[PDB]
Amino acid sequence: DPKRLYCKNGGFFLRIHPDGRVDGVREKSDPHIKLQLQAEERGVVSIKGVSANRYLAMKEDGRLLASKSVTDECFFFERLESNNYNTYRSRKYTSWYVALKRTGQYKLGSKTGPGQKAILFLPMS
Repeated sequence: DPKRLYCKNGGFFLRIHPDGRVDGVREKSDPHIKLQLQAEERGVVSIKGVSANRYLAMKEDGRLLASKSVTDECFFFERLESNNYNTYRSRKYTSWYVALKRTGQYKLGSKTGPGQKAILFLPMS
């Protein structure tokens, strides 16, 4: 089924716009927060925005944006942490994580790290 990824840092839902922008929103009815998390290899997933029809990707400078095609920058290690929230770490840039600030804007991948509340998400139906 699709899922919404709820971030612990503020209570936002990750949102993928049709033009490629990524941000967060608290509205549970927004259509742009319904995502498809597919398994690629074990422990590795790609994240697609259903309406937008685009794939979340992290770039070499930490930016988050969603592309129409699937490239190496679109896969993330999915881990269930001991506190039962999930984290999504880039497979290409292995120290960076998907994350949202408490203002609803995304947090650059270079400023992220374990221990932060910005990288923790809870996938919901």
